[PDB]
Amino acid sequence: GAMDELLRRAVPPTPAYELREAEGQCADFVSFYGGLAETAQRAELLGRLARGFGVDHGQVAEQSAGVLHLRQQQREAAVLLQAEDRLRYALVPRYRGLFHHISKLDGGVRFLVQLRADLLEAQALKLVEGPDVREMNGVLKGMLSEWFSSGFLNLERVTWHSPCEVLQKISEAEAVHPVKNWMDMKRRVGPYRRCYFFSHCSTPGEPLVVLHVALTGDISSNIQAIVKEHPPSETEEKNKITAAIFYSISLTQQGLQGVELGTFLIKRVVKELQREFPHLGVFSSLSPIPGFTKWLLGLLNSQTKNELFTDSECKEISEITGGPINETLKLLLSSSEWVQSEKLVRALQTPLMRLCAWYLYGEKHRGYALNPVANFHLQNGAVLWRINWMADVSLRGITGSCGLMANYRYFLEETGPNSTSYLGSKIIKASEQVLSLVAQFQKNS
Amino acid sequence: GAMDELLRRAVPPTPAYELREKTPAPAEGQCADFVSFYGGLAETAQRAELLGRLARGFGVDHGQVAEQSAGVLHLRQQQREAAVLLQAEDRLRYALVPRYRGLFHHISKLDGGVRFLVQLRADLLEAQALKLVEGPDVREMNGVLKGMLSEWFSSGFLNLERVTWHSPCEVLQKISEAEAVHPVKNWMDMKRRVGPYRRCYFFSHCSTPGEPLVVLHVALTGDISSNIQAIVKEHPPSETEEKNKITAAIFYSISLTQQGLQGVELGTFLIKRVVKELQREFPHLGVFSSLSPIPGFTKWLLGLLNSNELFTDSECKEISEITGGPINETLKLLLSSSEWVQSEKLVRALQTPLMRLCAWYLYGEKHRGYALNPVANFHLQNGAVLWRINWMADVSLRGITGSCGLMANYRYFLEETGPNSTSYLGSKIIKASEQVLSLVAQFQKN
Amino acid sequence: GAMDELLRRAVPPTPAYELREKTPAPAEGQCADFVSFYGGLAETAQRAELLGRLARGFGVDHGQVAEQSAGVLHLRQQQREAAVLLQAEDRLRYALVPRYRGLFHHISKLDGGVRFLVQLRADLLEAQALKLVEGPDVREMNGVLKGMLSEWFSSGFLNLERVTWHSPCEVLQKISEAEAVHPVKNWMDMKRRVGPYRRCYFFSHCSTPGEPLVVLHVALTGDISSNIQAIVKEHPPSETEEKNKITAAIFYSISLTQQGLQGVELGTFLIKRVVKELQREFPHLGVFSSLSPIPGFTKWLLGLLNSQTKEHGRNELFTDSECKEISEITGGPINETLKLLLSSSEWVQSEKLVRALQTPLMRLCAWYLYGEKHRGYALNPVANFHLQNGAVLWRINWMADVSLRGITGSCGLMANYRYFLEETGPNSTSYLGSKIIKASEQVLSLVAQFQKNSKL
Amino acid sequence: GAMDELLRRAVPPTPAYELREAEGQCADFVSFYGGLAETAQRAELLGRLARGFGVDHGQVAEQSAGVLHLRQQQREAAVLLQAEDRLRYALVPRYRGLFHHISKLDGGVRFLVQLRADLLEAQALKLVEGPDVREMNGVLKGMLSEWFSSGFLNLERVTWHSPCEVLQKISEAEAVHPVKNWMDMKRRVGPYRRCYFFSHCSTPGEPLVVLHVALTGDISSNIQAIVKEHPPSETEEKNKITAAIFYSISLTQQGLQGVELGTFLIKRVVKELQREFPHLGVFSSLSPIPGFTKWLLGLLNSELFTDSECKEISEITGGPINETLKLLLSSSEWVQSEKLVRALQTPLMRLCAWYLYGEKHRGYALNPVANFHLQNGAVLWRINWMADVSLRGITGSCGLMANYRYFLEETGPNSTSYLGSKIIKASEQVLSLVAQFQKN
Ligand SMILES: CC(C)(COP(=O)(O)OP(=O)(O)O)[C@@H](O)C(=O)NCCC(N)=O
Ligand SMILES: CC(C)(COP(=O)(O)OP(=O)(O)O)[C@@H](O)C(=O)NCCC(N)=O
Repeated sequence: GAMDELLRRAVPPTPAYELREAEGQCADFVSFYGGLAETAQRAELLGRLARGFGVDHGQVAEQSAGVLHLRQQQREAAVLLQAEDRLRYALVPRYRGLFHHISKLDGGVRFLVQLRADLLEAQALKLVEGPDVREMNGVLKGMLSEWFSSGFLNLERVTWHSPCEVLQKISEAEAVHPVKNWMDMKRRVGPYRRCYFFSHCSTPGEPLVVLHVALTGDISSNIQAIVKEHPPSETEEKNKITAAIFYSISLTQQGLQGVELGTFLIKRVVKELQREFPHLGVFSSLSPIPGFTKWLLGLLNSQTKNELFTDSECKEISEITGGPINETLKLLLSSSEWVQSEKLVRALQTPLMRLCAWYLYGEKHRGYALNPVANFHLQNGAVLWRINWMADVSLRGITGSCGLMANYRYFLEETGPNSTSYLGSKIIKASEQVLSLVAQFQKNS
Repeated sequence: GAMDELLRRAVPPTPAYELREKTPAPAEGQCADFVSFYGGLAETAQRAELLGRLARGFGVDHGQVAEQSAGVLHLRQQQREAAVLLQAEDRLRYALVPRYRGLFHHISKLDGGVRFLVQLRADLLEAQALKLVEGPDVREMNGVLKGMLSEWFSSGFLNLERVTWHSPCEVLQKISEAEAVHPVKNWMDMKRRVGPYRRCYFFSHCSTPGEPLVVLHVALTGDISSNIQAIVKEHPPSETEEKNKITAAIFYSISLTQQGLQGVELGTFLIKRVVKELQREFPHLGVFSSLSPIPGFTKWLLGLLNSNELFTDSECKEISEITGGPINETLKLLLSSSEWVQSEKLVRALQTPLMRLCAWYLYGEKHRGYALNPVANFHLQNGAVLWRINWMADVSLRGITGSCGLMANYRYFLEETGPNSTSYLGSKIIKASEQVLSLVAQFQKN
Repeated sequence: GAMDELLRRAVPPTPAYELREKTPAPAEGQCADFVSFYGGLAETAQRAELLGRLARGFGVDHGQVAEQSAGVLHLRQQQREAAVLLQAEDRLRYALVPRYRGLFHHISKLDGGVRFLVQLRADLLEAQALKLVEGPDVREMNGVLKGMLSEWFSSGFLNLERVTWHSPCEVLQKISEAEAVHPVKNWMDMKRRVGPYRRCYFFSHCSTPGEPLVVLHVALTGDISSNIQAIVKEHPPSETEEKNKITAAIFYSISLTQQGLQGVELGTFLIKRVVKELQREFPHLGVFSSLSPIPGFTKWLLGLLNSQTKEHGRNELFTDSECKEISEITGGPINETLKLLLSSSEWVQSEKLVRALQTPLMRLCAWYLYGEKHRGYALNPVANFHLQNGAVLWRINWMADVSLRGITGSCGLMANYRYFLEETGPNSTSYLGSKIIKASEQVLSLVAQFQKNSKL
Repeated sequence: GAMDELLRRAVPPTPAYELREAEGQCADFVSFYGGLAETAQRAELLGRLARGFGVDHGQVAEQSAGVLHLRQQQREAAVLLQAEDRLRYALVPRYRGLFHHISKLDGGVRFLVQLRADLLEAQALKLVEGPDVREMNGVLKGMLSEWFSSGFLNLERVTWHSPCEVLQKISEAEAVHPVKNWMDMKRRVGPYRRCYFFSHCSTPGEPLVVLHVALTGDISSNIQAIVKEHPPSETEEKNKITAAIFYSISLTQQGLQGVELGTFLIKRVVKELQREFPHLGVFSSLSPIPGFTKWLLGLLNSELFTDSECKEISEITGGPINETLKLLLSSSEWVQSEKLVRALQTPLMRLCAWYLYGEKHRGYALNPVANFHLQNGAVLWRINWMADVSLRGITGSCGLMANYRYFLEETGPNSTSYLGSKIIKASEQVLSLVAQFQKN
């Protein structure tokens, strides 16, 4: 009814072609979109926009034919090149014109970053579907990747000398591990810790992406050991800083996904630590495995009459849970109770670790590694270096991935080709420990 | 010879399509090599040839395009799902993006890249203006670079810095040097231009703050100014600005500092941003206009004075009675001399027709239907009204020569700037004052 | 004991007189040695003895004084030229400046000197308040140090820094720690105190900017506030300060950070400077007052509730009708009754009792501020401070502070010291020179009520 | 009529004694003093204030007697000490009360710094005389030395990145050598040059005292060599910076004289240069000799010249010695007559050596610039012939510039010896010229 009437007067028409080289129309769109409360409403609006205001498939098809018409006679660089530009133009979707103008308005880029986050949330919630939303997504992503391309991001460091607004924002959008009080946030940014972020050169002190670093002795195999420490406060001694551990890495603005913000922050933070500590050569993460429990629980099925446990392993389990294997585990593995029963913990060490190794290494989504965190560190050329048993005993941790945390190591002089091998050939570089667990798993499935 | 070699190992290769949203690792290295090399090239002619080599060899892949075009066509003959058609359309759109965009994009991320890219554009515009590189390929490459530079130098990427006497000397020296409309006389003068009743601003890129890109000088006044000398040659009583006696704001000088950014931006945001900026200090300030020169006027007159009507018989009889000679040999001489101004008798008689002639030159004379005069175009683009033509407005040697001492008033009406811009850009329409329209109507006689 | 030694090689020697306006070279070294040593002394009693040693041995040269006095006298017997008389007078004036002034002056120039000297004063005041150092010499030395410190902490030597949420955490932690009137509850609270409708300022020495000396908290309001809880326990709608709804400015906390600077300054500039500062942002803002506590009140009441008992149940502080009432509420005598429940902070629970205790307590408090004196200068320190600055003892507030701290210290009473921008100068003179207090009709009324029925 | 009427209602009376521990009266004084245009008017006002509002010589005499009355019976530390404080009080002049209060008002200390400069100028111009102005001077000086002691001054460095307001102020109150254009001021603060100043910690970027430094190869013997150079601009190479030469040292605020602002600027500037250039151990000034011409001319009234020297002079000037030289030595013409220059080399240099070394004002060294560097423990190290050819230079000190050297490990005792014992440390070159002069 309404919704459509706005779209038609807000989205400018596609200029003929010539006159391609609507200011007071944009404010009409932003004003309206802001006026909608429910996400469901923003979904229908973005959905209808994406549908009715894409390319003109007719003209695209016409200009395409016009290019082939010209390659049969091969005439001048000049006239062939215009036939190509006419096609390039027909391919420019109609909503791109709307975004392009909005961006050149006041609260412009801020609004578009926001809008995309609204679209990303509606996509994952299955409120918007089809291929017209997937296109609009990429268009916004492309536009955002040019305004937020590394060269325009300042690397800022967080300390206790930083503004309170910054510490609050860093703890608030902290999308990994909660902080318990101010008493703690002082420790988190204090000695033996590094908290770096990225801000746009336009808007400083406004964090886009946030990274947390633990300056340590060896590669950490536990998160509680970092979060719940009382780092001496005997000012950093360089002698005992041998490993840089990445423990929290989160986006503050969901609108900026797939813009490689994360990747560059790690890259830039390394060159920083390298400058400060010239005798530091061990760079690794202590990352979670989100979706592992959901994968395992899901797999505890069924009519694929899928064996994930040896004879010896199954008998031991059931003589600790009072019933069959599949129904008992399905119940308690989603309720975090199983941890206080130490017989069931020691029992579940070897198989879980082995299935976990497989979950990261063997399981694929388009051949890239289902686990999005795994894809992230591997894209960057990291090595799936070590799997750590009961490394995260916290509620989200236990029910999220049965307490399992993974170590993704960064070997500086081999990140570049590891990125290529991973992206080009779909290869995962894994340590002898991980390959052994994958080897164990190969004995049964 | 070797120029060719660098290009083939420096211009990053077009990635697969699936790996299109992900930067490959060697991109950082490959770019620095290009920057290193282009930097190493001293004489421009080499830079010009290399740019030619780039536009030719590293544009759109013509084979992949024709293929994907048949792709989209072969699918529309068998009405396939939108799911499929969009996919085939997208690969064609990606296949249409030229290879040099990757080079430019990957150079932007570098330690001094955006600066470098600006300097590169400057060379490409020079290489063209010196017929050193002709061709649609260089033309294609120019437009792609401009577009990229347009997003990196858009309002929201620029700071509005103010110059005062509290500003460092380094800064004042930069503004004096980059001064393009009316050169600064002495230091005692520079102090006046940033003092009481005068505001001086510049826009800097957020990434390189302090390095100016555009200098705007503003005169705070009681009316719409009509004489340039009346601004620069005024020493006020130094008494801190009487806020009450400020009716309007006049823009008397606008300088683009970097030739690399020629008409990438729009212009409006240079103005309307300085306006809000001023308004904060002077809430009740509501009148805004420029006091612009008319470069290209005197030349356009002399160019035409080769035959034509232009003057009345009564004016023809008069000029000659003042001078002593014919008219079409007379005017020709004293106009292309800057000496005619000395005879007040002559200054007065020349007034009516020159004003009339000028009024046509701005409003009637077009270049692809977009106003022949560059200054006019600029203000017209932004939505300014061709408000008033001024007689003996600039009596400096530079003014008399370039535009027979005439200066136009481009008046910005905060409220009507949007529609006025549309009218001018879309429909090629000029909003002009009654004072201007009157003179055009007078010209329309002969 | 080796204390003596350091003093004789650390306190710079009095220069000639001709070389009086020129610093000698070893002065820098000699001072650093004194700072080094005094710093090295851990237990206070040592610092107290060393200060005693200094005041005694390094004051005025009593020999040189008596000599120059005879000098000025021996010349006035023979009416010599002004040229000569002034010269002899000046040497006597110089001969009267004690030796420890040179020490203090030469320490001031040092890398951390003024800070050090403040801390030194704090010790000298402590050493006196603990009868650790008695005598006119320490009294002389105290007065000389105060005077020196008065010129270094004089408005024009202080910065006015503002605390907001953009300020560093280091700064917010310093303000939380140095909080002296109403302790800050939690961090979510600290954000509120420097947020919309609240201003937080401090004065720092120009030389050490960022190191605060005095924290002023301000509540931007629609009227003159009367309840402390109504300030701190308010969460506004966060909507950027509606400029229009701000009638007045209230000072709810004032904290002196360094005990070394106790009453060297005046106070006037602390207020009036924050005032001009505020006024710039809110031109049409014209009402100013503090919402101060009354520390030392409840104790003063209980103190009298002992020595000021009387015959057949009644006493000097209450009426018979009030005496009959309180006891009817409680169940017991009165002068044993009040004594107990007042020194408990539990009386507040009975609304019956809260109401009856009102009229007399307000009356008693009004005397305590306006009638009760200490060397004729108002017994209450907070009162003195605001009175000094030229503030009017504007209004006494009932159940103003219902916190456990408030009820204990001053039975939930809080006074309003109102600053009238215009009359601050005369009001200050009146208070300082003539020991006069400008008070509201609301206050004067209550004093007159106290006078009608209390010989004390 | 007025003047006196104001003073009486503005200057508060001296409180009895007890009540010693008038805010709206001060503004009445500052408002009025500002209202006066002529310096001549400010002189009469400061003169009358100084006269009628000093000490009460009566009470001073009375309290003095009361101290001697107490030492005949020697009673308690307590009661003797009060008799001393009562005397200390009577000695406090009445105008000190006015200044003390003014200082605690807004544009306070700024106003007092200004007022003293008005008094210093009126004193030197002989508008105000007597001993009551000399006392008021010292009072103001004492009050100023406590608000301006080293501890409260920030050391600021001037470069081309500095505000225009700063460069202008540095060139404007440049009280030694004029700068010709902006083109020059860039060079003056540019490479191989150091321009440092002092600002109060209250008012930053507001210069009180200004010092100029030339980063050089050896101790400079000419000012034109520094002022009129074109320092390479090939950014500083540390290898060729062996000597730090102080060439301009001037006060911007005349109100702050004798407050040792100068000394502490050098002391602090040294510790800075020492930090930046650890291989730098040669510190010296290239200072003028103001008042030398005036001394010499004065002395030609009416033998400072040997037989051989007099005959040579007169056979170059057309008349007697005293009247001829008196005329041309004050007109800077004598420089373009090279016969008269070479003639006047040896005697001038010798008389000049004496002027700095031998001539004394209270035994300290008449030349105030000489007293300055010597107070600091500097050595009168070298006299330089025709080192300042500029107009002020020639007519000021017949082109003579002197080198005051700073030997770092012996400045401390040289300061003591100079101040305590009135000794001047001079190099063998200077002692030789003094020796030459001793034959006269
Ligand atoms: C880094 C995160 C926040 C997203 O980064 P993003 O900027 O979207 O990466 P990219 O896809 O843009 O390259 C996320 O995907 C992730 O990997 N989070 C946890 C990683 C960890 N804790 O080690
Ligand atoms: C430095 C001058 C300007 C006065 O300084 P001042 O602040 O009075 O020194 P002080 O007596 O306060 O220590 C002056 O006495 C002087 O020495 N001038 C020239 C010195 C030089 N050019 O090297």
